[PDB]
Amino acid sequence: SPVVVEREREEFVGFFPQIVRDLTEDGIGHPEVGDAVARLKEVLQYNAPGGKCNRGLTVVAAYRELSGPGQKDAESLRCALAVGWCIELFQAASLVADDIMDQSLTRRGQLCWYKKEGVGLDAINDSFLLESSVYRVLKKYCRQRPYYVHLLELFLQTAYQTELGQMLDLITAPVSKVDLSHFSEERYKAIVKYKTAFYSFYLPVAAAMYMVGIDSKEEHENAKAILLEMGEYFQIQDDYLDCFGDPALTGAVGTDIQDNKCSWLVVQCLQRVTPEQRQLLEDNYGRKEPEKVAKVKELYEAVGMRAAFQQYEESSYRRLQELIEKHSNRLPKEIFLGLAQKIYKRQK
Amino acid sequence: SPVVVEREREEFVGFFPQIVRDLTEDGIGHPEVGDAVARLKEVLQYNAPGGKCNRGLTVVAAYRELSGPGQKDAESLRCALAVGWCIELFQAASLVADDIMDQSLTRRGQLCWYKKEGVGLDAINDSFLLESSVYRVLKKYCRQRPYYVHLLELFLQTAYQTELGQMLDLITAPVSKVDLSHFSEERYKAIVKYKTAFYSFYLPVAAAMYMVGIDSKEEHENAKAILLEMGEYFQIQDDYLDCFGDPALTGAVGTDIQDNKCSWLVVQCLQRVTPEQRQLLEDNYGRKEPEKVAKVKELYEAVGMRAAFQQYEESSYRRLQELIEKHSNRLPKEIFLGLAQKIYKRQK
Repeated sequence: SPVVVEREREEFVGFFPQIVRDLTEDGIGHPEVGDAVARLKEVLQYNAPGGKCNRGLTVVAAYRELSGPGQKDAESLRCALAVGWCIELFQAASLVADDIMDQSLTRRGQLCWYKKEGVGLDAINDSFLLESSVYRVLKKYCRQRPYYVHLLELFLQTAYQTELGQMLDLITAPVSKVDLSHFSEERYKAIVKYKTAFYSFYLPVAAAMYMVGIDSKEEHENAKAILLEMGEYFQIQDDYLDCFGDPALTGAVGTDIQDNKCSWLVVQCLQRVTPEQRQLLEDNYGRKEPEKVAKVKELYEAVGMRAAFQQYEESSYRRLQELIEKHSNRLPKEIFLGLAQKIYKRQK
Repeated sequence: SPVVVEREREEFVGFFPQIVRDLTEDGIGHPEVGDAVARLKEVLQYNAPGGKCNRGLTVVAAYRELSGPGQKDAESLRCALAVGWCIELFQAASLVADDIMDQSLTRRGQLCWYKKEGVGLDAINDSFLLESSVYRVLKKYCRQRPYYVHLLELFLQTAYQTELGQMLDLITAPVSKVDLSHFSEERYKAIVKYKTAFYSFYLPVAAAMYMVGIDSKEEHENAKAILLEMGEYFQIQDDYLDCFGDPALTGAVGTDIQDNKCSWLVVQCLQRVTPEQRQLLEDNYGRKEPEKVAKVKELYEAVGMRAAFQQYEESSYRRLQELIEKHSNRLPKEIFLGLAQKIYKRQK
């Protein structure tokens, strides 16, 4: 529901300064480090805010579907928000780093933090601080709570998992050289499982689970199961909406495949190929040549990926509705649905 | 004692593969991420090992001075080592990053990991993984131990503190522009308090304190007090031994002040100056010009820093022997001494 979804939406956003005061307020006037904490504010404000928040929001919603009448005090509700901005600072720490290693230019419609003159390679250390900001906020909100260690272990573990998916990516599709040898489906599914799925789906729900006390191992596994198919499919749909999409498109409906970006479409091409066609690609693909690009998509339409998407889309839903069944024994399905109802949109 | 000091020394080093198997063994054959964990091994082996180990060693020694007959099982002893290699992986995560932001060339007599062809800016993510390796090892060795959360909180907090000292540094002495305006004593003392003191002295001892159960807040403060003067003085002596030293010098007795490096010597010059002399510097200092450099040190000798070092040296010892008193009420002085007996060497 708009009315509700929005309300939650706005309560989240409106909480940012708070996290901001948290992180810096007392640091701001320190006779020693005050200068540092002062640039920290800037980094925080430049980078953290401004995305969609779906990720952090997912926590709040989840706790709301999980908590009982008992646990809806205002305090509890603030931790949910706090714990929410945590995934939000986590992701920002990512993006910053990631922009340097991709030598990107823009993000969130801003110029990449590293590109800001005077900054540069210092952003290397800023993503580090953004990272520890995450643990500062938990110590501040969750320190005396039965689930503190779990959250700490939760965040840390996913940090690792995602860094490997990042690592995988970085090896597979090196941003200064084409080579489509390494573009396998297992590898794509694997780049996707670790670089975003874990922190984008599982993490948010897993945090609300432990916060209501569901620490059952095999309950984190029922969760991990459904959620990870969601996340995979989510990646895939982005990839699709990336080139074959437009109508109402989530702001910037621009692109990239000039940056030899290993995507499901690409992988799906390589399977419906001919050595010749492969060569069509092999050469061109990963190019910032207007004409070349166009041809590349001729290729995709040439092979009809437009169809395959709808083919895949039509399966993911199904598998989901089951996986819910196989996995929503103990936890409220409303969660997975809600989550799902805003993922599956489809756009062709 | 050589016999003992060495023994501990060698027990530490000989434990590395172990940490190494820990971190990767099961990652090595994963159908999904195996490739990643495999490069992780390389990163670990390239970077972690090979320094002096004083830092990690300090833990082992400390626990040995702290534990009672009860806690000297072999298991306990392994955690001390494990917990030791942790500061060692912590520092490596640092150095890697730091080499990129200084655009350094060499380290530990190896070529900087980022400089290795094929690597590059990917090292950005490798220092991240080196970082999470630290928390992997604690979860593995300390997870079911009364002091687990403290250690986790300990490491995380210092990670932050040091990142600010790094941040301070990066702003003060920007590696592509001279400006000696920002070279204050309070700032140097502050760059030193956060970028190394905390993780190089306090962290090791603080980890052995909590491991024997000394979690008393004001006992971490008695510790923090003495140790931080040690660390400061340690920095200062390096700075000194940097230019005015040689005889037996800890391997490479080369240099840097070509990289406009904010050091105690420099700061100490600016105080014994003349606007003219300041100009001698202002221009030259931070140069990779054979002749220029020489002149710079004329300046330091010109002003006689050779004397001031010995002046300062002669105070640090004193203040120490007191600070021990003011602070070694509850904890064994042997610790601070031992620590100290291998710091104060002096070299002129």
